[PDB]
Amino acid sequence: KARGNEYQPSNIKRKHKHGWVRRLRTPTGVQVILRRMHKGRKSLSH
Amino acid sequence: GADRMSKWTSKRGPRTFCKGRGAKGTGFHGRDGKFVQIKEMIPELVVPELAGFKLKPYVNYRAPEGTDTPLTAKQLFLETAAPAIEKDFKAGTFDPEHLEKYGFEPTQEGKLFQLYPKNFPR
Amino acid sequence: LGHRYVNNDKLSKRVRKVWKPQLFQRELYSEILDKRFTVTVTMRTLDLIDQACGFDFYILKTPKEDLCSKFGMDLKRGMLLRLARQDPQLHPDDPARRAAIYDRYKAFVIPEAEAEWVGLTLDEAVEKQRLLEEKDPIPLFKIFVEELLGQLQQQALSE
Amino acid sequence: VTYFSSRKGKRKTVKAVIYRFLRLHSGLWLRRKAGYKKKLWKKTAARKRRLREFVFCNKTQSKLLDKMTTSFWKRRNWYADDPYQKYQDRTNLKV
Amino acid sequence: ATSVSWKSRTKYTVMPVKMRKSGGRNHTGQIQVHGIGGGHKQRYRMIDFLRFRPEHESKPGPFEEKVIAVRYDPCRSADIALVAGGNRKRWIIATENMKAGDTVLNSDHIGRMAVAAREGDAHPLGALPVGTLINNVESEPGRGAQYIRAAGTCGVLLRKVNGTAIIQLPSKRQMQVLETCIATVGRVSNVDHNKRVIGKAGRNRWLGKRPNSGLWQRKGGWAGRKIRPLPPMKSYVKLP
RNA sequence: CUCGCACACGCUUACAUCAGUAACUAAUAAUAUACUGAUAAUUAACAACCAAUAAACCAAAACAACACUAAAACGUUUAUUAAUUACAUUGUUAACCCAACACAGGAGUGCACCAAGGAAAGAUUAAAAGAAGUAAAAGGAACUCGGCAAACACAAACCCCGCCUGUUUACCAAAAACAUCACCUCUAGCAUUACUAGUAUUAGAGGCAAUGCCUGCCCAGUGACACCAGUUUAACGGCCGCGGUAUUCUGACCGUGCAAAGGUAGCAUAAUCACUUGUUCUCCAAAUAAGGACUUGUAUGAAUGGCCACACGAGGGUUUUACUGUCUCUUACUUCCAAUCAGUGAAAUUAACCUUCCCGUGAAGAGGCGGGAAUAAAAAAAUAAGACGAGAAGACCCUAUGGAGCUUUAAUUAACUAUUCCAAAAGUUAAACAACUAACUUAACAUGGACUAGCAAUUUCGGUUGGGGUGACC
RNA sequence: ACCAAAGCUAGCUCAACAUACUAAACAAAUACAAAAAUACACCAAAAUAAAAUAAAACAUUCACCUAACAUUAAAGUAUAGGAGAUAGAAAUUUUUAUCCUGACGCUAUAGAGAUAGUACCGUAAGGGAAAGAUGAAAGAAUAAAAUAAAAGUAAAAAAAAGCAAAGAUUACCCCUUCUACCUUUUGCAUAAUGGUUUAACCAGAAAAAAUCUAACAAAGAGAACUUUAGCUAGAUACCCCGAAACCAGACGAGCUACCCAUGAGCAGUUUAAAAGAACCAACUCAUCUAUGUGGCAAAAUAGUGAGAAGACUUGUAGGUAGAGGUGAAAA
Ligand SMILES: [Mg+2]
Ligand SMILES: [Mg+2]
Ligand SMILES: [Mg+2]
Ligand SMILES: [Mg+2]
Ligand SMILES: [Mg+2]
Ligand SMILES: [Mg+2]
Ligand SMILES: [Mg+2]
Ligand SMILES: [Mg+2]
Ligand SMILES: [Mg+2]
Ligand SMILES: [Mg+2]
Ligand SMILES: [Mg+2]
Ligand SMILES: [Mg+2]
Ligand SMILES: [Mg+2]
Ligand SMILES: [Mg+2]
Ligand SMILES: [Mg+2]
Ligand SMILES: [Mg+2]
Ligand SMILES: [Mg+2]
Ligand SMILES: [Mg+2]
Ligand SMILES: [Mg+2]
Ligand SMILES: [Mg+2]
Ligand SMILES: [Mg+2]
Ligand SMILES: [Mg+2]
Ligand SMILES: [Mg+2]
Ligand SMILES: [Mg+2]
Ligand SMILES: [Mg+2]
Ligand SMILES: [Mg+2]
Ligand SMILES: [Mg+2]
Ligand SMILES: [Mg+2]
Ligand SMILES: [Mg+2]
Ligand SMILES: [Mg+2]
Ligand SMILES: [Mg+2]
Ligand SMILES: [Mg+2]
Ligand SMILES: [Mg+2]
Ligand SMILES: [Mg+2]
Ligand SMILES: [Mg+2]
Ligand SMILES: [Mg+2]
Ligand SMILES: [Mg+2]
Ligand SMILES: [Mg+2]
Ligand SMILES: [Mg+2]
Ligand SMILES: [Mg+2]
Ligand SMILES: [Mg+2]
Ligand SMILES: [Mg+2]
Ligand SMILES: [Mg+2]
Ligand SMILES: [Mg+2]
Ligand SMILES: [Mg+2]
Ligand SMILES: [Mg+2]
Ligand SMILES: [Mg+2]
Ligand SMILES: [Mg+2]
Ligand SMILES: [Mg+2]
Ligand SMILES: [Mg+2]
Ligand SMILES: [Mg+2]
Ligand SMILES: [Mg+2]
Ligand SMILES: [Mg+2]
Ligand SMILES: [Mg+2]
Ligand SMILES: [Mg+2]
Ligand SMILES: [Mg+2]
Ligand SMILES: [Mg+2]
Ligand SMILES: [Mg+2]
Ligand SMILES: [Mg+2]
Ligand SMILES: [Mg+2]
Ligand SMILES: [Mg+2]
Ligand SMILES: [Mg+2]
Ligand SMILES: [Mg+2]
Ligand SMILES: [Mg+2]
Ligand SMILES: [Mg+2]
Ligand SMILES: [Mg+2]
Ligand SMILES: [Mg+2]
Ligand SMILES: [Mg+2]
Ligand SMILES: [Mg+2]
Ligand SMILES: [Mg+2]
Ligand SMILES: [Mg+2]
Ligand SMILES: [Mg+2]
Ligand SMILES: [Mg+2]
Ligand SMILES: [Mg+2]
Ligand SMILES: [Mg+2]
Ligand SMILES: [Mg+2]
Ligand SMILES: [Mg+2]
Ligand SMILES: [Mg+2]
Ligand SMILES: [Mg+2]
Ligand SMILES: [Mg+2]
Ligand SMILES: [Mg+2]
Ligand SMILES: [Mg+2]
Ligand SMILES: [Mg+2]
Ligand SMILES: [Mg+2]
Ligand SMILES: [Mg+2]
Ligand SMILES: [Mg+2]
Ligand SMILES: [Mg+2]
Ligand SMILES: [Mg+2]
Ligand SMILES: [Mg+2]
Ligand SMILES: [Mg+2]
Ligand SMILES: [Mg+2]
Ligand SMILES: [Mg+2]
Ligand SMILES: [Mg+2]
Ligand SMILES: [Mg+2]
Ligand SMILES: [Mg+2]
Ligand SMILES: [Mg+2]
Ligand SMILES: [Mg+2]
Ligand SMILES: [Mg+2]
Ligand SMILES: [Mg+2]
Ligand SMILES: [Mg+2]
Ligand SMILES: [Mg+2]
Ligand SMILES: [Mg+2]
Ligand SMILES: [Mg+2]
Ligand SMILES: [Mg+2]
Repeated sequence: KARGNEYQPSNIKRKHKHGWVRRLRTPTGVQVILRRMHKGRKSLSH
Repeated sequence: GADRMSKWTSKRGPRTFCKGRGAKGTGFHGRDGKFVQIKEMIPELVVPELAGFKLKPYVNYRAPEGTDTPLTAKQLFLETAAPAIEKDFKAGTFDPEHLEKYGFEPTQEGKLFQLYPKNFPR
Repeated sequence: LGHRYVNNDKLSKRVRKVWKPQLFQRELYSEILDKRFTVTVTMRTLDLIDQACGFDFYILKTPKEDLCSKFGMDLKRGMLLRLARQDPQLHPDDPARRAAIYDRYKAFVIPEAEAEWVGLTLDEAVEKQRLLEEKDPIPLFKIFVEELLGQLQQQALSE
Repeated sequence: VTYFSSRKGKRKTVKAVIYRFLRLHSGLWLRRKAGYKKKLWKKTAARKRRLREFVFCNKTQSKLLDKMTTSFWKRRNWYADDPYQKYQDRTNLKV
Repeated sequence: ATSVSWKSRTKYTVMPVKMRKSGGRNHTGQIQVHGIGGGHKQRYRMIDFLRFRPEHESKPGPFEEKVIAVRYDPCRSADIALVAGGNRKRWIIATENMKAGDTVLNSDHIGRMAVAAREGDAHPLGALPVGTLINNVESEPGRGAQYIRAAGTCGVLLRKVNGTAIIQLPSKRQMQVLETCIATVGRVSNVDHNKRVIGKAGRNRWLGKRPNSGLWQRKGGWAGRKIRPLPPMKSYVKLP
């Protein structure tokens, strides 16, 4: 009906989907971390 | 958009998330579910008797400093093992096989406080 | 891995194609290592073994590039070691068989320092060399004692 | 036409020209007639002859072919036995 | 991701064990089979499909068991029976008239005279009369029953030739087997399961069936009434 | 006037005390839960963290006596070992979260309906128009596409389509679409990840839509089986004419052509090309509406289902009652807007404007040109005829050797998935036959080359045209 | 007179050299849901780049396109190509050290995105800013010193009449004469396009043949070539913004579609009944109308409706991923 409230926060979901461990469990995730490191991001991951 | 930057702390998550602030565990979980402390894991402070001793938190201003010599393994060798080794070589009683009388220790695993794997906190 | 034209007319579609070798399960007998390995080989491997007149021959007689297998290079490292050592455990009961076998392969015999480095990956090599160089750093008590004995023996010989 | 090649950065020649024309040194280009091998039984003797000729290209075509062709093809050639050596220079041209 | 099947339990139990339905999804998580999911919650009763199973390897002989109860089972169409002998109980697929407080014989023994066949009895095919009705039919001897377990189904022993039995499956196809294979004698339980009337779409959902798709597909060549000569006879007898 | 207290999830100090607020946050102040600074604070009993291995147990939750069908979450005890020793660690504020905002929206549970929470009006005035309400003489649908909305009414009937409860285009469609019980076709004889811990009364792929009466004729084409014959229509799909005849219109009969069969039963001016407002009866004072009949519909019609019917429907039509400001034909009064005062303060828009009317003219509809008329300058309130008014590089239309989606009988054809075959690979047989080397075999993998299909991959829609299209042309 | 204006620094760019090439910082903690000292395991892996585009279409083809071998030539030659677009060698040749490293490069809308990969925006991959100016001293702020120049305003509202001006005039108007400008078009005052205005940024690039000027000339060029006045050198030249797309690889199921686990709700009334029955709340939907239409709201408010023990609603955790998924088909 009305939209824009699509984000319904959960910390468990947050960290399971986007967290450090999740990023290191696959080669592609590691490439994400590597790219962010390259660009010099302050936060590599959630 | 949640919060990326702020650090991840036990205050932040659900009930199920408990992360200590870095104090060290004193025990384990027992049979009843109740927690058991192990008297050996709890650090025992060793405190000397200070009453009859004279030294103070500050030093007199006219008292001199000194030329600064960082202690080296060499100087420590010379203040300890060198007089004894010289005494027993001059007497010909020197034994290259066992240096143990001079204070050398072949292996650390026997003694209480070992230096290399570093058994003690402080 | 490559491409082909269908019909071999250059004017037809061009299409990715991959040609895969036909593989077989065959058990082979090594004389020098005295063993039967069950190995996947090609018909080409069997023909090269036939052509070089022995399994062990084929393994010793072929360069690293032509075998292409890490397992081939390890077979070779093994029997090369067995030849340079003249290992008695080959045939413990019969020195007759042992000398007989070690005989025909005498052309490939190489020294020992060479024979254990033959089939090695750069990784395995680096590891091996790291293990040979493995030493617990010598206590400064030792070194200081030797300097002191040098000094005391030169103080004794000067008078 | 490629004006600047990739590897060399030079200017390429269009070979399709080199196969069907011939450049004399004067700047005249020479060509065969079109359809001269085609359907001969259907044609007059006279027409057949008109086809068998070697003919010259008009100015426009000449400039075009020059542009489509590098400098090498314009050099002065001396071939042994060459039929066309007779024709390379121009004579008595009052312009 | 990867899911692990619920189907791991090593030791046999008469007690109902809990199971996880997966609507049509393979272990990868994609849909493999359409139209499956979310029925009633079900526990699973382990069925012993090897009817001849000597309790101890010490005494090999033909043994006898008592039928304690005959219960509804959610997992299959047939009704099942709790059967106890010696120190052990097991679930077996109940024959049509099997009732509580009953006696059932399990035997591997053949003999020249065949046998007078009761219902729950399990015998090697060779031991039965040639017109008998059978269910829970083994393929190779010692394998365990596969064929003819559905509710109210029965096959029939056709003939015995050359130390081998030829039987007729419920699909009216013929099947050839060693005569050393066990089968149970009779029609499987709950014969009226055919005539049950699902009353409303809801009931179908209770059974864990999701509705058909809505897409309209024009019927193809495959459809029509095909009349095919009945297939040749399957033989699990391995010739030398 | 009444969405209150707590917990979970989430938020992260926004909470508390003292002080300050010229300006910054509050869409404005007063002052302060939200701005600023300093200083403090939530204390475990609640909550998180908090054993394994064997073994006996077929017996639902429903106040559970006992049962129903869809067959159901939740543990004891016995044995074997489980460091044994105060105080461990961590969550504890809030007026809070997701919606760019101090957003009339979105948010799980337990208890409450007040004992707890809150304030519709900054101050006036009492114009229009607009919003929301209450009342209305006589009439009672005359309104209108339609009784939409409203009502002191809250009832009855009849059709069409779908059987029914259910589902769907989040943000223009809730339906006659989909699903669905039922009925039917096809495909499978079987084992450790789906189907399925199943086994033809089963499981998949579909069609159609409960029930009732039924489901006629066709295998020539196209499929699919059968690798060819042949079989299949509850597979794709089909189911005709011309001439002559009963005194007369008709045509039982006759002739003949063609087809694989020649549209059967039913129903019918229909949600059914047109003719069409077919014709007639009923209903109304009056009907292209509604209902009933007649009915060649030469373009209905039987599981791409045909016909009746119960019940059901925010489906689409029609009648009656009743009710009414829908209407005749409007009216009064309240609140919000409104206008004036005070505070704060946006948006599209905008070549420049010193921004009249008429007729003529003109890129063919003039504030601006020509010919005339008119004409102190400025606010505030109102109306919408024009500024081809604002919005959005028209969604219609055409064009572009511009795209993409979909379908195939378009042109080129891989991979993959199944089929079939030859070779590869492993083998096996005779010592073959006649007189004086070949042949056959194949468990799972599995290679190279072919075959037939499935599922697909790549690419394209020639131009001219008194717009395109059709036709015609080149 | 306000708003404003002006600096010259921060740093950058391009090369040279160079050793050799993952900086700095590590006490503890860091791959449980990174920064959480402490318990019996598992651990790991590879498959040709493709397409946009050029061929004025597109089907074979289409340089470069994350693979060391440079340079002068051979040579754009041999060759290869729907023999089209285009692609394109080699044999064979040439190459003398080290120091003289800097700048006819930028100066705050420039130069790096950079004061910073920070704020902020995204669930994530990812995107990604703006901003500085006193002096020797501000331990010289009753503070002292040099622009007062953009649009916008104020000082100072307007007075018949008209693309706003021009001819003029003693005189501002009054008089007379002129249908804004770009673009686009056969043709525009057009009621066709674009622009409130100001500042700063913002768009023509190549040397085959030719011409011009000069050297030397039957030869000319500092090697490789060209030459029947040629050769060598110089100078003269060819824009900017914009699709819908296509391909590869990542990231996404906290919304929603459908599943899996695991919890939770359903009061009253009617009925032998918890029967996809009935009435009607909570709850879930979204029928009809009016508001609202830059709104309270990127789908709401008010009334009115439909379901309401089920094919029901709903919390938490998990799954399926774009050639895909999911689908009671509405693409
Ligand atoms: Mg969003
Ligand atoms: Mg964020
Ligand atoms: Mg927490
Ligand atoms: Mg919490
Ligand atoms: Mg305790
Ligand atoms: Mg089941
Ligand atoms: Mg059952
Ligand atoms: Mg179905
Ligand atoms: Mg359907
Ligand atoms: Mg927040
Ligand atoms: Mg505060
Ligand atoms: Mg304020
Ligand atoms: Mg609290
Ligand atoms: Mg007010
Ligand atoms: Mg009013
Ligand atoms: Mg009113
Ligand atoms: Mg009223
Ligand atoms: Mg009235
Ligand atoms: Mg009327
Ligand atoms: Mg009227
Ligand atoms: Mg109404
Ligand atoms: Mg009514
Ligand atoms: Mg009524
Ligand atoms: Mg319906
Ligand atoms: Mg909609
Ligand atoms: Mg919906
Ligand atoms: Mg509805
Ligand atoms: Mg709607
Ligand atoms: Mg339907
Ligand atoms: Mg029937
Ligand atoms: Mg029917
Ligand atoms: Mg039919
Ligand atoms: Mg046929
Ligand atoms: Mg046929
Ligand atoms: Mg009729
Ligand atoms: Mg009609
Ligand atoms: Mg028809
Ligand atoms: Mg059909
Ligand atoms: Mg039809
Ligand atoms: Mg009914
Ligand atoms: Mg109705
Ligand atoms: Mg309904
Ligand atoms: Mg409806
Ligand atoms: Mg009145
Ligand atoms: Mg005001
Ligand atoms: Mg005026
Ligand atoms: Mg006019
Ligand atoms: Mg005039
Ligand atoms: Mg005029
Ligand atoms: Mg108007
Ligand atoms: Mg208009
Ligand atoms: Mg407009
Ligand atoms: Mg346009
Ligand atoms: Mg339009
Ligand atoms: Mg169109
Ligand atoms: Mg064209
Ligand atoms: Mg095209
Ligand atoms: Mg074709
Ligand atoms: Mg292609
Ligand atoms: Mg066309
Ligand atoms: Mg055209
Ligand atoms: Mg036309
Ligand atoms: Mg016309
Ligand atoms: Mg045509
Ligand atoms: Mg092209
Ligand atoms: Mg072009
Ligand atoms: Mg194109
Ligand atoms: Mg390419
Ligand atoms: Mg060729
Ligand atoms: Mg071409
Ligand atoms: Mg900058
Ligand atoms: Mg910048
Ligand atoms: Mg100014
Ligand atoms: Mg004037
Ligand atoms: Mg025009
Ligand atoms: Mg022109
Ligand atoms: Mg004009
Ligand atoms: Mg005009
Ligand atoms: Mg105008
Ligand atoms: Mg115009
Ligand atoms: Mg226009
Ligand atoms: Mg204009
Ligand atoms: Mg234009
Ligand atoms: Mg235009
Ligand atoms: Mg313009
Ligand atoms: Mg404009
Ligand atoms: Mg030149
Ligand atoms: Mg020019
Ligand atoms: Mg393409
Ligand atoms: Mg294209
Ligand atoms: Mg989810
Ligand atoms: Mg109830
Ligand atoms: Mg109900
Ligand atoms: Mg509502
Ligand atoms: Mg109302
Ligand atoms: Mg309601
Ligand atoms: Mg209701
Ligand atoms: Mg109802
Ligand atoms: Mg998930
Ligand atoms: Mg595509
Ligand atoms: Mg798809
Ligand atoms: Mg659904
Ligand atoms: Mg559809
Ligand atoms: Mg559609």
